[PDB]
Amino acid sequence: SGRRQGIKKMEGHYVHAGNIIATQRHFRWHPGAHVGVGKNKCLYALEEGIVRYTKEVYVPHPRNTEAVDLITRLPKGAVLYKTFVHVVPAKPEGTFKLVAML
Amino acid sequence: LTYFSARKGKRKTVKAVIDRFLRLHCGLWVRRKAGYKKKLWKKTPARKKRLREFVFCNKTQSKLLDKMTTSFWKRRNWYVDDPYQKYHDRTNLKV
Amino acid sequence: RRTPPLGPMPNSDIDLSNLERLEKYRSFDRYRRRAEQEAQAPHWWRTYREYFGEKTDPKEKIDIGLPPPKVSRTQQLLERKQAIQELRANVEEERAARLRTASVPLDAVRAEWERTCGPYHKQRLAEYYGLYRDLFHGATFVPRVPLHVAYAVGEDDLMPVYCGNEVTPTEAAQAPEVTYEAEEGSLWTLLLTSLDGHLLEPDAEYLHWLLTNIPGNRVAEGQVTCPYLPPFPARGSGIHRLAFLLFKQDQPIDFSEDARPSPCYQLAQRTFRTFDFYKKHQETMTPAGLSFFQCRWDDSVTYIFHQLLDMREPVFEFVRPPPYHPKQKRFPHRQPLRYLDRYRDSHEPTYGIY
Amino acid sequence: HLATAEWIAEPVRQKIAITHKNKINRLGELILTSESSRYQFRNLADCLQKIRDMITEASQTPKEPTKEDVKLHRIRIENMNRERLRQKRIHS
Amino acid sequence: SKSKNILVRMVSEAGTGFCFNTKRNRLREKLTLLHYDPVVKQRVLFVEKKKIRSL
Amino acid sequence: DPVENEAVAPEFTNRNPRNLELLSVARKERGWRTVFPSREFWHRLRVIRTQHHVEALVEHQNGKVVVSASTREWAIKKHLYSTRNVVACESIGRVLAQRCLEAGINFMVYQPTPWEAASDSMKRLQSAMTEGGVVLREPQRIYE
RNA sequence: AGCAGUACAUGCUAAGACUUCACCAGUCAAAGCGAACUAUCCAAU
Ligand SMILES: [K+]
Ligand SMILES: [Mg+2]
Repeated sequence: SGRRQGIKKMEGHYVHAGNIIATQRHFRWHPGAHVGVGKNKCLYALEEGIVRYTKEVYVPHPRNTEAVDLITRLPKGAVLYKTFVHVVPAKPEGTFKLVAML
Repeated sequence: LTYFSARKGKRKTVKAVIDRFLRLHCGLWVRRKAGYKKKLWKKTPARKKRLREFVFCNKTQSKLLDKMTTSFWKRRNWYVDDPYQKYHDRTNLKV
Repeated sequence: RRTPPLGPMPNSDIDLSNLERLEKYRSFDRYRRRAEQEAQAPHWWRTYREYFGEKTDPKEKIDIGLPPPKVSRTQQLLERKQAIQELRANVEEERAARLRTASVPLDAVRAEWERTCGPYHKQRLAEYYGLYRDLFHGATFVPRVPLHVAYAVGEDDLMPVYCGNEVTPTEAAQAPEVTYEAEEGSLWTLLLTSLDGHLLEPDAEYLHWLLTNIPGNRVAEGQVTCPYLPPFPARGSGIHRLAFLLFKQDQPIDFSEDARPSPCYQLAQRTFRTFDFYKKHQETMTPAGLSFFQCRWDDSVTYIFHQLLDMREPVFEFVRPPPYHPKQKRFPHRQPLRYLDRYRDSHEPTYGIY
Repeated sequence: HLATAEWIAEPVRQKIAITHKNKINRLGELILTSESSRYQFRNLADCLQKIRDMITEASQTPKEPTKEDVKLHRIRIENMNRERLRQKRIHS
Repeated sequence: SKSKNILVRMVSEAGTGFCFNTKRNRLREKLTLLHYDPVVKQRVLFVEKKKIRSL
Repeated sequence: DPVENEAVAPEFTNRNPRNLELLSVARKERGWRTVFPSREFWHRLRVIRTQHHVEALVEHQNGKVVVSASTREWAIKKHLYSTRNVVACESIGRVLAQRCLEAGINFMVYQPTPWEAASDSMKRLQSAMTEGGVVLREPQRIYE
């Protein structure tokens, strides 16, 4: 009676757009640059590139009542940190090619 | 499966397979998803859409379906305005 | 197995013994202000700045411009403080501010801005647009001399160039009117370069205009080292950067090596690199002023190619990489019927041997 | 060669020239291409149909107002701000 | 016999015949909705018609 | 037979940092859904209000500051009775809008908090930007 | 836990992926269109 959830793509792995980076019951890894979130908190790549995991300062949305209450009660000088997953775009959006010589 | 019919001594086709599957001439088998018509009210739009897709069978299933049908069901057909005409032949398949 | 931190861990100075006695943020804004400050700081652990932040030489950018002007801070602070006390003394000023009817003269602000922070804001804009990266290979200068370039559009109108504003090639058909503050006896060089126009070499530029040995503000009397040529950004090639550079010469300079014929309609002869041109004359002239505008193709460009340049107009398109698909498999288990269309090149029916 | 096309009406050739200037080359020849089909017959038929639509569209003077492409929308705002920067010669 | 919610079929007032089942509270009057109607490609009034099942 | 001027590289190299952004094809940094503010923009307007001054910045998503207007500047400060009131915030918007047009910046995103948006200072500052030609909303990216 | 609240674009379509695993089933989803713009057979129709 067990299921498989966790990191599908580890650090430095190459992902294509739409690849599921990780599956989680709760937010253990947060969406970074070019990483989308699903309804079930699934993390997926929005661009083709290399997966990177970093530690970034956490700032919740002002309307996230539950999270805003936490940060307001923190001692001044203390910053919350979380683990974020990013995708570093490997290719350019496009190139300019000569098509005609009018 | 009947390998040798009582009256003709010939292999027989499993008609249960003909009712549920479409065989493309390339060897692929197409089927429907189980329960695509049942209890739609309790299914999300995304689940309902994948339930109405025509999906391919795996290698193991395809070989089993091939044994259960005789050569007549594997012949090339030229039906007029067949919706699956283009899918009968594979393209750009290296393997 | 545990590894000791490779440096000070976050939220470690915080004394946990007297948590209740510590001062809390109490506000989202105060936490956010501290959060942004912490993010900017460098950290031993992996951060977004590492992978996405641009990698640039740690050594400070060389400054190749004119020296900063000398200012007496004590006198400057004295006059400014007295000016504000005079302004605040007026009852009408206080009433206008309280009733929210007061406003600032935009024209007067820009006049003072040009004298004070404008050179440093133009440098920031030039840095953001990559002019220093592409013109002087990363060397930077502060445009101390405000350079005013305007294109006469029609008879009574003028299209100004303000460091990045868009000017169409039609408006730039003729040489612009250039003015700047220059003391008597000074000699200046003015060039116009297209950073993104070159059709053959990625790193090269086109010398659209080059005036040398300009006496003071009399641009017309300066020698025409290269006749003016309108910007011709190719259709579909995007937005091009056109940068006017003003150089303050230290003495008369011989530009025969850089001379070009009149008229010059050969793109090979107008191929230009500002870094190489300045490098040979760095001893005698210093970058003084900077203006630039953004240009994209317009109908007038076609005339330049067919008539002035006597060539066919090149057209470009923005092409994206072909969509990625996984390697096709003989049995695409659980994939929709349309899976076979992803690997199909022709939409028309095929019949094989028949 | 569009300008010297006797079959097309003279008012139409002018309207086609401005509307499809990007297709006309240095020699004044309107160039149409089609590569949508394997067969040359279908490709040629696509080109001829393009010529017919051009002549028809030209003769239909009341061009239908339509919502601009997203690309045009920003260009309209960019063109509007560019005029805002235009100034007048102080002394003329 | 009894349920908190009822499954009922909403029919479009446009007369196209498009209908979708919807959930409403048992102790409520006939439901009317502005649900989207594919046949007309725009939102249209929907009128509750027939009870399908009890949840 | 071959014209000298007609030598053109098959691929055009446009080094203008804003080229793809101006064409609306440059990719915005999507993601960061669980944190504030969003990174999905090319340029954004950021307003910093201190105890004594008001500052408005236009910066690229990469963190570079394109243009800025601040009450600390003498050019603006000398025409202001106070540098911390609504009039100062409105004046900064009018000045920043002019500098934006001169820099070719016509679109940007504004990411305020609920209280900042409601405040009259930001309403007046936003109005000055819109009346100055800045849209305060960016065009969508063109994926196809 | 064998439910409820409460919405009615839980619309259409479509790259790329996940999955208790073997199958069946199940899950996430860019772009686009349109909006908003904040179990099987059987039985009833
Ligand atoms: K180029
Ligand atoms: Mg979408």
